[PDB]
Amino acid sequence: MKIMQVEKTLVSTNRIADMGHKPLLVVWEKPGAPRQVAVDAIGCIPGDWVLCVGSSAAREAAGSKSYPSDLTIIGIIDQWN
Amino acid sequence: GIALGMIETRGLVPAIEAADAMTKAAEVRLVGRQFVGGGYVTVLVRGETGAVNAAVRAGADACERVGDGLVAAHIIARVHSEVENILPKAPQ
Amino acid sequence: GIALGMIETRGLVPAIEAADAMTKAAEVRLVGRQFVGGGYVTVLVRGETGAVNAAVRAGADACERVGDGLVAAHIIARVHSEVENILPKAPQ
Amino acid sequence: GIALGMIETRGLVPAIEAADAMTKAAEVRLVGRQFVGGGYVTVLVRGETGAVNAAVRAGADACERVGDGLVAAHIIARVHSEVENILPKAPQ
Amino acid sequence: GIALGMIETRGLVPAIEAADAMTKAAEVRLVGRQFVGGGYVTVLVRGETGAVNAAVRAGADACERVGDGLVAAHIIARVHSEVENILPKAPQ
Amino acid sequence: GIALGMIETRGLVPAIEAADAMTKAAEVRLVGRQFVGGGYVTVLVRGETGAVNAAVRAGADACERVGDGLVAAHIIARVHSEVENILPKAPQ
Amino acid sequence: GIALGMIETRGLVPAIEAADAMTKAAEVRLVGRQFVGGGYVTVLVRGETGAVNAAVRAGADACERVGDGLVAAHIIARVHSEVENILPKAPQ
Amino acid sequence: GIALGMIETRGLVPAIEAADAMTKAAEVRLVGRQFVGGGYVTVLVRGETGAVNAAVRAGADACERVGDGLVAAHIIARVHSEVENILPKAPQ
Amino acid sequence: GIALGMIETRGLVPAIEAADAMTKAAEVRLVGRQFVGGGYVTVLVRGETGAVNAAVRAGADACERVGDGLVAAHIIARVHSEVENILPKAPQ
Amino acid sequence: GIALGMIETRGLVPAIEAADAMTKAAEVRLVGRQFVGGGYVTVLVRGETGAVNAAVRAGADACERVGDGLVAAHIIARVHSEVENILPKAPQ
Amino acid sequence: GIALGMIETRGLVPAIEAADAMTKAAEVRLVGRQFVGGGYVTVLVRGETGAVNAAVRAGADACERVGDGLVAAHIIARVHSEVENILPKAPQ
Amino acid sequence: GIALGMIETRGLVPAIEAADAMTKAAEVRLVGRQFVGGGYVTVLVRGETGAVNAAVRAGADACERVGDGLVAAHIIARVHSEVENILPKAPQ
Amino acid sequence: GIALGMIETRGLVPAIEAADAMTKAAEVRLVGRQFVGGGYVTVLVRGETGAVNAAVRAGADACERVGDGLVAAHIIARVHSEVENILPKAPQ
Amino acid sequence: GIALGMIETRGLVPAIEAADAMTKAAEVRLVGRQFVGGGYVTVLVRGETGAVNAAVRAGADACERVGDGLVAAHIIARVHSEVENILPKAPQ
Amino acid sequence: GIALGMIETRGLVPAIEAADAMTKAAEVRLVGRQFVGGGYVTVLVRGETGAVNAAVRAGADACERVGDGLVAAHIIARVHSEVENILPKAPQ
Amino acid sequence: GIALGMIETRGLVPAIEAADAMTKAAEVRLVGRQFVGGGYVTVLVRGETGAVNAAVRAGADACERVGDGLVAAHIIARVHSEVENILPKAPQ
Amino acid sequence: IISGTSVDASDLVTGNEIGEQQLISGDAYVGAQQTGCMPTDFSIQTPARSAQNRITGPGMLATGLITGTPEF
Amino acid sequence: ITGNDIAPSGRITGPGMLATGLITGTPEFRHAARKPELVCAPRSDQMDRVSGEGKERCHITGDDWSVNKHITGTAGQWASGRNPSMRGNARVVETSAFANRNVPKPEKPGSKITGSSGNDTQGSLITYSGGARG
Repeated sequence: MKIMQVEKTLVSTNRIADMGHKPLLVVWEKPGAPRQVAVDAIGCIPGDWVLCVGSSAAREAAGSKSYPSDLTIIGIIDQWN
Repeated sequence: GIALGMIETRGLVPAIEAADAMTKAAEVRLVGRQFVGGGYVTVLVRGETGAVNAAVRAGADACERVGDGLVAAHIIARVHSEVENILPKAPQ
Repeated sequence: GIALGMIETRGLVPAIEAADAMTKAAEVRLVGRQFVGGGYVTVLVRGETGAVNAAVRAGADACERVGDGLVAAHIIARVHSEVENILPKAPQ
Repeated sequence: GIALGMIETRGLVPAIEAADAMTKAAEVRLVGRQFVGGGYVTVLVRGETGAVNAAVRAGADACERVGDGLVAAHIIARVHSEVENILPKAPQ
Repeated sequence: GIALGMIETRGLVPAIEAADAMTKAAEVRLVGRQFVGGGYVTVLVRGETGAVNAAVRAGADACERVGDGLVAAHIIARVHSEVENILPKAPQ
Repeated sequence: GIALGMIETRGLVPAIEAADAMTKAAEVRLVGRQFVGGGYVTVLVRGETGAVNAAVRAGADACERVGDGLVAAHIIARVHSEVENILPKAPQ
Repeated sequence: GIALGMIETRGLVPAIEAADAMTKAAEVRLVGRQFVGGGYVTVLVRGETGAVNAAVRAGADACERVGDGLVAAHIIARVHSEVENILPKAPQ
Repeated sequence: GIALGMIETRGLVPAIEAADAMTKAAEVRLVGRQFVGGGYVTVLVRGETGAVNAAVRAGADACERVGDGLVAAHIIARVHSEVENILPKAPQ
Repeated sequence: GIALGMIETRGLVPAIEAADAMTKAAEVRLVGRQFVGGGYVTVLVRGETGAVNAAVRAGADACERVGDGLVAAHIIARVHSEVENILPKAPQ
Repeated sequence: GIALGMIETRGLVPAIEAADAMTKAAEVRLVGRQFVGGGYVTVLVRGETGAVNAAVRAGADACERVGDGLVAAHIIARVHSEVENILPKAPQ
Repeated sequence: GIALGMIETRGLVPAIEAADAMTKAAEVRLVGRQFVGGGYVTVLVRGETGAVNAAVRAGADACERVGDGLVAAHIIARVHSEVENILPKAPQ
Repeated sequence: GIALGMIETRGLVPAIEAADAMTKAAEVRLVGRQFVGGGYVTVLVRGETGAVNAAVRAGADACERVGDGLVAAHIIARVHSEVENILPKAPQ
Repeated sequence: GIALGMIETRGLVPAIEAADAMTKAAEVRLVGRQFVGGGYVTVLVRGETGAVNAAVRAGADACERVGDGLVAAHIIARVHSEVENILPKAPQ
Repeated sequence: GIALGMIETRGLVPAIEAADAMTKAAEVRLVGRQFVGGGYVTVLVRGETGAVNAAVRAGADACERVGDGLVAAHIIARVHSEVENILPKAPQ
Repeated sequence: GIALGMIETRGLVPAIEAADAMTKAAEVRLVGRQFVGGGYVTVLVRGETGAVNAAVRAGADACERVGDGLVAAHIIARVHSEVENILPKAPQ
Repeated sequence: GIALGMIETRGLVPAIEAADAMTKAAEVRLVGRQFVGGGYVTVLVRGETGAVNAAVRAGADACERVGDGLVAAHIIARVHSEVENILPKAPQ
Repeated sequence: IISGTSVDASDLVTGNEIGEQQLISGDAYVGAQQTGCMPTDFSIQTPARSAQNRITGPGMLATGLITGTPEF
Repeated sequence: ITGNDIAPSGRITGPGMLATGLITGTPEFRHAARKPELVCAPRSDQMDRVSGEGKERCHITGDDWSVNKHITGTAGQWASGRNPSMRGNARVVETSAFANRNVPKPEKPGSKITGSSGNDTQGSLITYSGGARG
C-alpha cells in the first residue's frame, strides 16, 4: 500500500460501464507529487491521508475481482503528519 | 473528532438506549436526536473514528431488542464539509 | 432519583394511561411526554431505580390493552451526562 | 372538573364527531384535541366523574362507525398531579 | 350540577314518594313538580350526573308500586340552553 | 310531627270523605288537597308516624267504597326538607 | 327560521327528551312547550327546513321509548301567515 | 320518644347502611354504635314507638344484603331504667 | 339480695332484650354488662333467690330468638366472697 | 362532596390495599379506618357520588384477592346528618 | 399456695360458675379472670396442691354443661418462678 | 423509604417469623405490628422499593408453613398521601 | 441468650402449661405472653439455640393435648435488632 | 450503600467487562476483584438495593458473551456485619 | 463456644451467600475464608454447638443453588487442639 | 490513550503471542499480564481507542491457533474510573 | 403402681367425688384408674369466622326502569 | 314522522340522491345508529393511439379532455367517412439496408496467412481487395 493524500475529486462521464457508480479521487504522495486517481471504496474528504492498494488487490477492494481499478483507497489513516 | 455515528431506531425509547450505550461505551459526544417521521428517530454522535466504531457497536447491540428496534447503525470516518451543514451541532 | 423509565405507546391515550399508572405505582416524577411521529408517544419518568422499575412495570401493564398498546417499556438506571440534553427534564 | 375523558380516533373527522357527541352528552369541557402523528387524533374532556363517564360512552358510540373509527375510549377519574403537566388546559 | 332527573307518575302520591326517595338517596335539588294533565305528575331533580343517576334510580324503585305507578324515569346529563326555558328553576 | 299520609282518590267526593275520616281518626292535621288532573284528587295529612298510620288506614277504608274508589294510600314517616316545597303547608 | 317542527308526546318527560334531542340535533329554536290536556305535551321548534327535519327526526327517536312515548312528529316547512297566530312565539 | 330500636349486623358496613336507612325512614335519633366483638356491630336508635318500628323495618331491609348481613333488628317499646345504664346516650 | 343471675348471648341485641326482660320480670338489679369477646355479651342481675330465679327464667325466654340467641342462662344463689371480686358492682 | 363509599375486608392488608386503590382511582378523601373486631376492617371515603362510585369499584376489585378478601363494598349517595356522628371525620 | 389451677371456658357464665365451684370446693384463692379473646375466659386459682386438685375437679364438673362449656381444666403443682410474672395476683 | 410491604398472618408467631425474615433480607424498617382482631397480625415494613420487594419475598417464604400461616404478602411502592394517615409510623 | 422460642396456643391455659414446661426444661427466660386476638396466646422464651430448641420441644409436648392445643412451635436462633421492638421485654 | 452485588466469571476479561458494565449502569462502587482460583474471578460492587439490582443485571448481560462467561450474579441487600471481614473494602 | 461449622463451595459468590446466611441465622462468628485452589472456597464459623448446627444448615440451603453451588457443609462440635493450628482465628 | 484492550488465553504461550502481536500491531502499552488461575492468563494494553482496537484484533488472530487457544479479546474505549482501580499500571 | 398413702377415690370415702373421674390435665395427683389418660382448631365459633374468616348502594336500584344518558 | 318530507328520494333527482352509503351524520345514519394497482397502465401491455401529450396510458381523473362513447363528433366516422377511398392490393418488397439485413451472403472470407499480421479471426469482417479476410 502507499500513503497518499486526497487532493480533489475526478469526474469521467465517458467512463467504462464496468467502473460502476464508484467515486474517483485525485491523490498524491505529497503536495507536488505526481497525481494518481483511486476508486474511493471508503468515503474520504479532501485533505485525508489514505491507504491505497495496487493492482489485483485494488480490483476486489473496489467491489469485484473484475473491477477496472489498479488503485483503491482501502482506509483513512487515523492520524498522519 | 469528526467521525459520525448514527443509530436510527423505530421509536425514541430504543434511540435513548442507543445514545446512553454509545456515550458510556466511548468518548463520543451526542450531537443530536432527530424525529424523521414515521417513528424513525436518529441519534447522532461525533468523535475520533475508533471511539465512534466502539460506540456505534455498543449502541446497536443495546437498542436492538428495545421496543420496535434498530433500523440502521452507521459509522462515517471523515464527514464532508458540506454534510456538516445538515448535521445538528448540539442536541435538543 | 436520577434513574429514567420510558414507555413508548401507539397513540396518546395509551401514554396518558402509562404516565398515570407509573406516577400512581411508585415514587417517580413525570419529566416529559413526547410525540415521536408515526403515532408513537413516549412518556418518561425519573426516580430511585427500584421505584422506576416498579413504575414502568405497572405502566406497561396498565397501557398494554388501552389503545394500540405498549411499544417499549425500558429503565436506564444511570443516564450518561450527554443523554441528559436529549431528555425532556420538565416536570416544571 | 377532575375526571379526564379521552377518545382516540384514526382521523380528525371521527374525533370531531366524538368531541360533539361527548360535549352534547354531559357537562364536560373540551380541554384539548391533539394530532399525535400517523393519523391518530385524541379529544380530551375534563369534568365531574359522572359527566365524564357519560360523555366518553357517548363519544365512543358516535365515532365508532365514522371514518376509520375509534382506537380507544378511556376515563381517568383523577389523574395524578404529575400527569396534569402533560395535559392540555384549553384547545388550540 | 346541571344533570336533570325526571320521574313522571300516574298521580301525585307516587310522585311525592319519588321526590322523597330521590332527595333522601342522593344530593339532588327538587326543582319542580308539574301537573301535566290526564293524571300525569312529573318531578324534576337537578344535580350532578352521579347524584342524579342515584336519585332517579331510588325514586323509580320507590314509586314503581305506590298508587297507579311510574310512567317514566329519565336522566338528561346536559340539557340544551333552549330546554332550560321550559324547566322550572324552583319548586311550588 | 313530620310523617305524611296521602290518599289519592278518583274524584273530589272520595277525598273529602277520606280527609274527614283521616283527621277524625288520629292526631293528624290536614295540610291540603290537590286536583292532580285526569280526575285524581290527593288529600295529605301531616302528624307523627303512629298517628299518620292510623289516619291513612281509616281514610283508605272510608273512601274505598265511596265514589269511584281509592287510587293510592301512602305513608311517609319522615319527609325530606326539599319535598316540603311540593307539599301544601296550608291553613287550608 | 320559518319551518315548524312539532312533537306531541304522552307526558312531559318524553317531551323534554324530544326538545333536548331536537334542539341539539340541529339549529332549531324551542318556541313552545304546550300542555294540551289529557296528558299530551307538544314541543314546537322554528328553524330552516333542513334543520327542522333533522331535529324532528332526532326528537322522534329520543322520545319514542321514554315514558308513554310519541303521539305525533310533524314538519310544516312553511306555515300560512294565519297559522302563526295559533303558534307560540317563545317558550313558557 | 323512649322506644329503642337495635340493629346488630356482621360488620360496620351493614351497620352504617342500617343506621342511614333507619335515621332517614322515621323521626328516630342515632344514640349509639357499639362494637360487640366477633365482628358484631349494633346501631341503637331512640324515637317514639311507631317511628322506631318504621325505622327498624327500614334498617333491616336495607342491611339484610349489605356485607356479611343482619343478625338482629329488635324494638323495645319501653326500657326499664336499669337497662338505660347499659345503653349509649350519644354515638361518640 | 345476693343471688346472681347471668344471661350470656351471642351479640348485644339479645342481651339488651334479656336485661329488659329480667329487670321487668322481677326485683333484680342490673349489676353489669360485659363484652366477653367473640360476640358473647353477659348481663348479670343481683336479687333475692326468688327474684333472680323469676328474672332469669323470663330473660331466657325473651332473648332465645332475638338475634343470634341465648348461650347460657344460669343462677347462683350464693356467690363465694372470692368470686365477688370478678363481678361488676355497678353497670358501665 | 358528602357521599360515603365503604369497603369491609378480612384483615388490614386487604383494607390498606382498598384505601390506596380508592384514593388513587377518584377524587375521594380517606376519612377513617376501623377495626370492627374478629378480623373485619372497614375503610371509608367521602366524596362526590360520581367519584365515590368510581372509587369503590376500583377499591373493591383491588382488595378482592388481597388476603382473606372483600366482605362488603357499599356507596351511600347522601348520608343523613345523624350518621355523621358515628362516622370518622379524618383517619386517626 | 404455690399450686396453680386453671379452667378455660367458652364464655364468662361458665367461667363465673367455675370460679364459684372452685372457690367453694377447697381453700384456694381466686387470683385472675382473663378475657383471652375469642370467647375464651380463664379463671386461675392458687392454693396448696390438694386444695387446687379438689377445686379444679369441682370447677370442671360445675361448668361442663353451663353455656358453651369447658375448654380446659389444668393443675400445675409448682410453677416456675418465671411463669409467675405472667400470672395475675389479684382478680380485677 | 416510602414503599410499604405488608405480611398478614394467622397469629403473632407466623408474624414474628415473617418480620425477622423481612428485616434481615433487606434494609427495611418494621413501622408497626398490628393486632387486627380475629387472630390476624399484620407486619408493615417501609423501605426503598428494591428493599421492600426483597424483604416481603423473604417474609412470605419464611412464614408460609409457620403456625397457621400467611394470609397476604402485599407491596405498595407508593401509597396515596391520605393512605399514610392510617399507617403506623413506629412499632408498639 | 439471643435465640427466641415461641409457642402459640388456642387459649391461655395451654400457653401457661407450655410456658411452665419450657422454663422448667431448659435454660430459657420467659420474656412475655401476648394475647393476639381470636383466642391465640403466644408464649415467647429467650435463651441459647440449644436451651431454646430443648424448651420449645418440651413446651409443645406439654400443651399439645391441653385445651384447644398448640398452633405453632418456632425457634429463631438469632433475632434481628429491628424485630426486638415488636418483642416483649423480659420484665413481662 | 450496604447492598452487595457479586458477579462470578470464568476468567478476568469477563470480570473486567462486568465491573465496567456494573459501574456504568448504576451508582455502585467496585469494592474488589478476587482471583478465587480454578479460573473463577468474583467482582463485588456495593451500593443501594436498586442500584445493586440494576448493576448486577447490567454486568450479567455484558459478561455473558465475553470469554468463558458468567458463573453467578447475586445480591445481598443487607449484609451481616460478620461478612464485612471476608468482603474487600477497596479494589487494590 | 468451640464448635466449627464449615461450608465449602465452588466459587466465592456461593461462599459469601453461605457466610451471610450462616451469620444471620445463629449466634456464630465467621472465623475465616480460605481459597483452597481449583475453584474451592471454605467459609468457617465458630460458636456453641446449636448455634453452629442452625448456621451450617441456613448456609447450606442459601448457597445450595448459587453459583456452582455447595461441595461440603459439615459441623465438628469440638476439634482436637492440634486441629486448632490448621484453623484460622480471624478472617483476613 | 485510556482505552483498555485485553486478551485472555488458556496458558502463557498464547498470551505472549497476543501481547507481542498487540504491541506490534499498534501503538499500545502492555500494562499488565495476569495468571488468573486454572491456566487463564490475561494480557492488558492501554492506548488510543483506534490503536487498541487495531491491537486487540491482531492479537486475537495471532493466538487463536497458538497453544490451547484464545478465550476472550475485549476492547473498552471509555473505561469507568471505578474499574481503573482493578487494572494494573505497569507489568511485573 | 404408686404405693403408700392413697389420695384416690375409694368406695368407703365420700365428699371427694365431684369430678373424681373427670379428665383434668397437668399434674396427675389422682390415679389413672378412675380419671384415665389432637386438638386442631378453635372450638369457639365467631360471626366473622362463621363466614370464611357486589357493590351495593343507590346505583343498584331500578335496574331497567330508568332511561336517559348511559354511563360506562 | 309526517308532513313536509325532505328525506332522500329516487323520484326527485338532484344533489341529495348522491353519496348513498358514504355519508354519515345524516338524519338516516343517526336513526340507524340508534381500481388499478398503478395510475399509469403497463408500458408493455398498452400502445397509445396518439403518443406524446395525447397519451392515455395514465388515468387522469377530473375534467380531462377525454370523451365517452356517448359523445359523438370530431373523430371516428366524423373524420373517417368524409372522403371516399379504395385501398389497392400492392404490398411489395422493401429494398432498403434494413430489409437487406438478412440477405443471403456468400461464404465468409477466411485467412491462412501466417506471421505477425494482427490476424484476428474473431472481430467484425474486415475485407481486403478480392474479399480476402483482413
